[PDB]
Amino acid sequence: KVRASVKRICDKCKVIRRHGRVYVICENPKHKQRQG
Amino acid sequence: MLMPRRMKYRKQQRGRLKGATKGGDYVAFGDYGLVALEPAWITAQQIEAARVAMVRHFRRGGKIFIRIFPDKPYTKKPLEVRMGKGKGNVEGYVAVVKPGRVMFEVAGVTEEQAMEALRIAGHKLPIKTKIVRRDAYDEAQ
Amino acid sequence: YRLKAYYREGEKPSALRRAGKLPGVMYNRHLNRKVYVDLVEFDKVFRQASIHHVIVLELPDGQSLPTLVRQVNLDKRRRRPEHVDFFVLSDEPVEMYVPLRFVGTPAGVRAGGVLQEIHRDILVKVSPRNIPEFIEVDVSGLEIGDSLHASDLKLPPGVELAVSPEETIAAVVPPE
Amino acid sequence: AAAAAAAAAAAAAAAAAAAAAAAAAAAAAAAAAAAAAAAAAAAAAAAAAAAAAAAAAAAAAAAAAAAAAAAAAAAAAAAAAAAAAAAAAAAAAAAAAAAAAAAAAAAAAAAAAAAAAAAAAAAAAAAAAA
RNA sequence: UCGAUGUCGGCUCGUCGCAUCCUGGGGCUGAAGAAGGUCCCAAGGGUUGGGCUGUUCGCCCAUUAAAGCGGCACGCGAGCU
RNA sequence: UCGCCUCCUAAAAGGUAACGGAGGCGCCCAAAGGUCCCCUCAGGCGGGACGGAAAUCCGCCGGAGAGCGCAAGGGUAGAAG
RNA sequence: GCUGACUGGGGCCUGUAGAGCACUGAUAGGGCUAGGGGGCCCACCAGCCUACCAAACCCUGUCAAACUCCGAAGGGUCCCAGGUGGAGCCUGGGAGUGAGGGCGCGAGCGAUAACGUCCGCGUCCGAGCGCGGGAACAACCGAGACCGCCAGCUAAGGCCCCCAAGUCUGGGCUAAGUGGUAAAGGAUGUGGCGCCGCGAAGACAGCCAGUCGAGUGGCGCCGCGCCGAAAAUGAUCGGGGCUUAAGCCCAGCGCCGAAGCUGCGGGUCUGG
Repeated sequence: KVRASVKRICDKCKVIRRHGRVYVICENPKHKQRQG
Repeated sequence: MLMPRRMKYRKQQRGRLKGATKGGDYVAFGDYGLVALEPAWITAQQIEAARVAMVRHFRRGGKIFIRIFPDKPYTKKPLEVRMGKGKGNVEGYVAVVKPGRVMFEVAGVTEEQAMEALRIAGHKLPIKTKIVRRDAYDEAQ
Repeated sequence: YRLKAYYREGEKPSALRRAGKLPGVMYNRHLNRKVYVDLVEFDKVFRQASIHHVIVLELPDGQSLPTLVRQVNLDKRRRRPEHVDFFVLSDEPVEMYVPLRFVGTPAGVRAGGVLQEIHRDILVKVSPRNIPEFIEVDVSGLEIGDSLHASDLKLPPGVELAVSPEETIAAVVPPE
Repeated sequence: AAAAAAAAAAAAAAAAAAAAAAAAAAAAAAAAAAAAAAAAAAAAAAAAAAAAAAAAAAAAAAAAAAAAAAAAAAAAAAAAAAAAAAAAAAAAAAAAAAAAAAAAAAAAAAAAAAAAAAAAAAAAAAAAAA
């Protein structure tokens, strides 16, 4: 979730900048990360 | 842990870090290096930690070459004490490292495993690192 | 293996470097000249030729000198070549290194061990008109115990062993 | 585009000399497909049959390789098929139209058929091969 | 600062910070429900009465939605003790 | 801890501080002094009854790593031994 | 009475920076290998083996204030030149000081902490809290204030308003108010240079692979920005307010600007 190192965790996961912030979204929600 | 077997002198002065590496700057053994990008004292505990991670990664696998060696003693006064009363006690040992020193090296491994292993180690080190290959590092004739 | 060289007069090496050029010199018993080459083109070459194989330098007077490298000095930080030494050959026999062919793989595998190419190449006396491409080794029964050293080689014509010859060349050793 | 060298010698050297081909249409093959027509389909013509659409995609340029002038009618398609540059075939013409009638549902349609200097059209191969 | 800057804690009076103990949002959950865990946003308001020790703090009793942690010269003696 | 000597710190003249690093001195020799004349070390490899891994003997190899009362440094066999 | 600092040329003296491993030690990997441990295995004492401890020797790699085969820049000194300076040398009278401080560089101590502490070379404050810049501010930048001027030229630093002088010119970046002060580390944020994959053997991404008809991927250099970033009275880059800038990088022209320099008058002290 909220960490200073966001990386891709798997190949379904996906890195998305939205509104100033770097997120990540996978298919499975455990993989969801936001940078902070 | 990782220290000399003898020293001529038990404690020694801190000194400084002029640029460059002097030597130990090109590959020489294995097929992939981890190189220094900044000067620092690297402590035996760090060297060891990195080294172990390397192996742990390609578990019991290829070969490893530790190219820096902590000969320098690291003093430190007891806790809570004031100044004076001679130099402090020796706590550990460091290896003086300066940009372009090839600190590690690996052999008998895939580039994938290697790339990765090293990266990992670079994390355990308190300085910035780069990975290397085997270019014009062949000082011959 | 050819490289456009140029003639260096007295332009600060710094500025040449700055401008992607690689300062240098060429010499032999007879000639001595400041030269420069371009970096990326030299590297393209050297990446293969290195000190093992001849390079032909094309000066601005059309002439084409057959040379070997004798030295690549480099800046520790920003690990790049600062300066190249070129030895222009002629006919007198000259010393150099010649690459080896580590055939197959060694039999030391059960104990986790791994090969050590202690010598990828060997020093030899040769004439410029009889330069070999390579030398052929025979690695197969290199176990976790034994190794090989000396004149256990397939020395062709034009060659003279300019080593010990008693000296270790490739040894298989335990894992990390 | 390094790949065109081992190719631009064999759609006017292979696709130019033959004797007896025809057209089928293997299309929507679901889980029943792996690579077994480049691994057992030779049993139709000895050392001959295969599985490819090579020069069956820019076939406006393959209808200029064996000299055939005026090029706009068929040629492309999922042209699966199998004949050969040196192989025999004749007696399957009555068995032919059984794989589009009910053994499948429609998908054994044809387009061309080079009967050694005798190309057959659509119903001109469906009435001919009967 | 020694031709003086009263120097623990208690009381009284507050005010601020958020790294939030309740209360309001929310995402993950090894989230069935209920109840947790964990992180994210959020101080607006709240954050008890006793036994023991000068105590700070702490342990304990009975509660509680909760019984937060800090700064203000270890806030506050020309306000008291 | 307090005087004296050696080394480093001391930034290539000299000098250079700290409760910086690390050692010595408060003696000794009637020959360990003067001069003249001789002689050359430590090791290493052989080889030799008692004989260790150096007792004394022989032969090669050995520019100095021996030795110069004692700390260190400098010096030194073309001798200071 | 020209000998001074400083400078030029010549000649000595030197063991740091750097570098090096020849000595003194430390040290990685490999080979060879005295001993020793230990397996084979026996007392007839030999003998074979060891991905064990381990001298010397060999190959390849390193480290050092109290190591040096080597060694700068500089420094000290004598000679001979320049050098008339609030220089020097000599004899005597009068002192105050003997508590330093910061900054830069070089070391030690310290924790490669401190407006720390101890020396060394330099510099300023001290005594220049007089003047200009830096928002304010002994010692950072500029510059050594005898007095006067409603004159002029510059210094640092400045030219959108406060506030003197450019909303000056030409080319780029940046979209965070970054600028307007933080790290490991993260990211399909941007821009600019590089070099390879491999594309009518027309799948890079999308529905059965045919259609689809092209650009796709992977590294490497460089610039600017994003998150990483939580503390206590009311905030804020000095403030207003700045977005092809009033930010940042690169070019250039002009102006502003001190008690610096000139001009003009005056005073005083020295020498002529």
